[PDB]
Amino acid sequence: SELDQLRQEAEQLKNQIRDARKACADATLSQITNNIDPVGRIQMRTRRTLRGHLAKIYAMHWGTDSRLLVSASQDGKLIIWDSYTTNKVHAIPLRSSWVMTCAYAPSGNYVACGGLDNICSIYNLKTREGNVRVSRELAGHTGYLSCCRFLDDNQIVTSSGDTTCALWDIETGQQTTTFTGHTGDVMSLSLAPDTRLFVSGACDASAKLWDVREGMCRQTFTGHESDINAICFFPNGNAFATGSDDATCRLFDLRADQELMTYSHDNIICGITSVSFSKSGRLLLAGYDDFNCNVWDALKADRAGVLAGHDNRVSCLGVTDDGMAVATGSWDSFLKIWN
Amino acid sequence: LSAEDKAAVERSKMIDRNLREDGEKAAREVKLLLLGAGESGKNTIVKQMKTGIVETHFTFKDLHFKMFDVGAQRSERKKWIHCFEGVTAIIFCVALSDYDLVLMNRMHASMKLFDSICNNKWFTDTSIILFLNKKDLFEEKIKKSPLTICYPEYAGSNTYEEAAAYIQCQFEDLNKRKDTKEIYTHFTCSTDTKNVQFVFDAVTDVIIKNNLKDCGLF
Amino acid sequence: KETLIPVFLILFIALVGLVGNGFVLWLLGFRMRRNAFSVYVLSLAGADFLFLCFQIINCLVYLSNFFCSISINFPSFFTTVMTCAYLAGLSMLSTVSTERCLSVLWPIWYRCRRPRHLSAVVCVLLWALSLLLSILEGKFCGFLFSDGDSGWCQTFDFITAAWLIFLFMVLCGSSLALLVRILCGSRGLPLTRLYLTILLTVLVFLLCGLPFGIQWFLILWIWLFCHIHPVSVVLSSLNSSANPIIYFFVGSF
Amino acid sequence: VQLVESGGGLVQPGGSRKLSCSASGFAFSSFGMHWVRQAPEKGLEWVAYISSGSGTIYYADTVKGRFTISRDDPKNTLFLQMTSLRSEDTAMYYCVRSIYYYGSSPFDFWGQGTTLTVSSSDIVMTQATSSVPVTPGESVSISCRSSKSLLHSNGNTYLYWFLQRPGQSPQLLIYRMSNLASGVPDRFSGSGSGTAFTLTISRLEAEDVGVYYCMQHLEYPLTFGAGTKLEL
Amino acid sequence: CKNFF
Amino acid sequence: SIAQARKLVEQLKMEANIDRIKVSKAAADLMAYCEAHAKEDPLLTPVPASENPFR
Repeated sequence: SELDQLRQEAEQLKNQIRDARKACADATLSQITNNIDPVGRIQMRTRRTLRGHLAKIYAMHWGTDSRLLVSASQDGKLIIWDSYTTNKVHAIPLRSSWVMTCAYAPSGNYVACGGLDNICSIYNLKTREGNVRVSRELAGHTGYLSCCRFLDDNQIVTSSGDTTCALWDIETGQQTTTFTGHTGDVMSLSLAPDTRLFVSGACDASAKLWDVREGMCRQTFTGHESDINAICFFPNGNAFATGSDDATCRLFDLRADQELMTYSHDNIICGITSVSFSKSGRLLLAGYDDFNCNVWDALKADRAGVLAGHDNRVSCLGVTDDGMAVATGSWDSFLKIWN
Repeated sequence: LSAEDKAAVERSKMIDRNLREDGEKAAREVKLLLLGAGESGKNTIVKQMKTGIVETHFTFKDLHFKMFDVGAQRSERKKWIHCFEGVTAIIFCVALSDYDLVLMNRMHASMKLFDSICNNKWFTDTSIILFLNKKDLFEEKIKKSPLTICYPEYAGSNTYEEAAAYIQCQFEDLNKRKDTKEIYTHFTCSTDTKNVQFVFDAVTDVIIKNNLKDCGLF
Repeated sequence: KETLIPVFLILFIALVGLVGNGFVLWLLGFRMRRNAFSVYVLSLAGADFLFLCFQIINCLVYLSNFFCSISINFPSFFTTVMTCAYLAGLSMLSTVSTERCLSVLWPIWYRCRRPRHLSAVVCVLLWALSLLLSILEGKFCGFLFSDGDSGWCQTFDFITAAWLIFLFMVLCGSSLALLVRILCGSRGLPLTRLYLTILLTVLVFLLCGLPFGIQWFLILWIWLFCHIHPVSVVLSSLNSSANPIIYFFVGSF
Repeated sequence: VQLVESGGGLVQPGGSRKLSCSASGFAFSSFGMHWVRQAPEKGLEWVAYISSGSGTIYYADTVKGRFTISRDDPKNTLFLQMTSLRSEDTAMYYCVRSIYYYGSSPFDFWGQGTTLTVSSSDIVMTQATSSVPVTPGESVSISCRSSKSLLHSNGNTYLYWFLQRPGQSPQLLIYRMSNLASGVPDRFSGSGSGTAFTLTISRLEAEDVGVYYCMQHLEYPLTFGAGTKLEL
Repeated sequence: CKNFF
Repeated sequence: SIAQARKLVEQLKMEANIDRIKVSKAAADLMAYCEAHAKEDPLLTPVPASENPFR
């Protein structure tokens, strides 16, 4: 009785939203950026190759100094590299070897990991004792953690395979806010530059815009055909790119609230594991299952270059804060820095 | 290089040595992935052989066995099943006393899960030890409730031997492309201490194949 | 006059071996990670490279003294070094076979309790014994910086022949043990490929590795040159070229 | 976190003695250790260095081949074995903890040192100032000069400013010029270029009255500079 | 000595 | 059942009442941001080896 009425009302509201966001599409991004000169051909070369991991790399995160980076592998290791000298700073042994994510704090005093243990571990990198020790274990999720991102030294946002994101308080150990609007497993997180809001991509082929302070969903974006595995804000904070198992990347605008462009090629059939943006936002770097990375022109959706050099699946990649280099990890147990 | 840079290089070398030692230690352990239903019987298997996922460590005849139970992960397993790409074996438990029971028959749910795991692209050449637990309840219950409830096309004698053989054949027939992996089937009860020997025998074959692969000739 | 064809055959089948063994050395030096078994492949590649290099050197000296008759001759010392390479190339082979046998007869020990530096030790001792035999032969037979002797050259050639027979016996015994263990009980292994690979190793060793050594060390003394020696060098250089493709290239797809 | 010294005392000339230092409170195996001595009324002087893993050992030329350094990681004990003790070996011996990675703070913890009395191409670091009269609340600058550029090609300047209060072991203030050590008030700052350096105290209480020392870590043997005393 | 090659 | 549907309706109602700008304006803003920050992008315009830390 009432369930059918509510379903009809939901369908009417969805149609209203679709009509509203179809009436503000007077042009496309391809049409506007058709008169700008394309970037010719990006020839990045492997400046550094970081060796030492003995299993699959599942995550990496650059530090804010653009020199130190953290990497997570199933060998039970969290390794911190000094990318200039290619020498290791710390090697943290995890209690659970099934790591799927890692984060580097903006201050540089903490690291985070998590995975199939359903716990986010925060390690203090700077102690009077010379070792790195577990400072906090955050245990409130009923599913595996797929991404963690520091807001500051005390707030961390996590996304889990229990169809839920969580904003925590590291000192008290309790999750301050719970974001629950998804249907499938949330696989990726991305923080906005202003820290006031973030975006989550899930296994229900949807992306959601979460307000951190309020705790509710602002907008939902639905243009993908399969699981969303990676997500990344544009440097402006008014757009974001998503990657999915359907071999497509996608640009969504927050203010227009719809798709802008699709980055896909008929020669690409494998899924996307990572997306990142250049410092200016002109390039879009996507890591693929077909063992290599692709550099697209974010304003024209054409393949500017190919970063080949990995023997297995590319799992994670990130661009430094100064835009100097890209770091790509893979299942072949190697990290590579490109410039 | 400066003095501090040289000391940093020395620290990195020590870290490399420790990582190599830990990798050598971890490459000699046998990894088992325990799969099954909650009432299928894995707690009995664990007890005989000894939130998140549960890790059980045991030792049997100069081997260290790490058993990973992922039953608490009530999520889309297509997003974390590749974490066990390199695993020595998969121990799949089925309680063959659930043919009558219903959660959709439990037995068909076990069959579907076995079909998904056996034919997964991450386990093309991974051995499967198939445990068929609760044989005593099956023998007691086969007299009253016939196997026709689970298999309408059975058409066989209602004895323990024939029904057990039919169950084993039905599970082994789900193995599409049954030339690139081996399936070991054992019938077990609660009061039975022979399962560690069965797992050891199954793992020995995998080790032989693995260190023939290391020695070039596959 | 009419013996240029064997010389050109030796050059042609040494050219491929140089490329193959240089490739093996390049990919195992830094390109690819090495397990406890790949050091045997490194030792094999090094010995093989040395042997084929000296074969090409001798061939080119002959060609130069043919087209440019007023020429020079390479010193006899190099001959001794050549022998060492050859002997090393017939030891690693046997060792590889034995290793495989162990990996099937004692799998738990091989996986867990095998020393991490055992293979390097075995390579060092085998190269050392090969160098000892080669140096002693050269010293007592007119190849080194000394005066030649006849009886002790015979004695040490016979000792080297016994060493080669022992290597063949070890290879055959290890291969037979592996085959018997596979047939008697084995589950999950491709049996036909293993049988063919093992028999190929044994037949290559016997019909292409021994003949030159057997001639050189025993048949010259017991019993012909133009009819038996160049074919022996062809066979040994053929085995030399075929070894990298049997122990590294088939394995790596 | 503490490093407690042991040994020392009065030694007849030409003898031998073993100074010890027990660590308690930190991961001793991952910390390089130094022995640094101070004459009864003079300044500091570096004696020896042993790295983590015992793979690198450096000695000062004045005791090279005469002193020996060692460490027992399971026992957490650092040892200095001294043979043929000359009368120029009478001093206070300090055990210094230092760790070296990117962003480290070498020379950040010091023991209390052991007194030792014996009975009856090096960079020169210059501190021309001495016994500067200071009033509380003022701003003070301490100058330092080097006989070579301390700026390495990596972009780092290996100047260390330590503070030794009257009756206390020295404490790190700055480890690479303008880098402020942990637990030090923000009133301290450092500036410099090449061979010239200044350490500035903006407004000072009675706690930071003592002797300030410069130290170069560009290359061994880690020469110090005669300290500049602040007098109230 | 020994017949060379 | 009823509670989930009511929550979904409330969420859709909140999402519908959002001010939207044209795709032209957003595309122009993105293009302007990419143009105004092109010179400070090492990956787009390669930098000389003197200013390259990874060289």
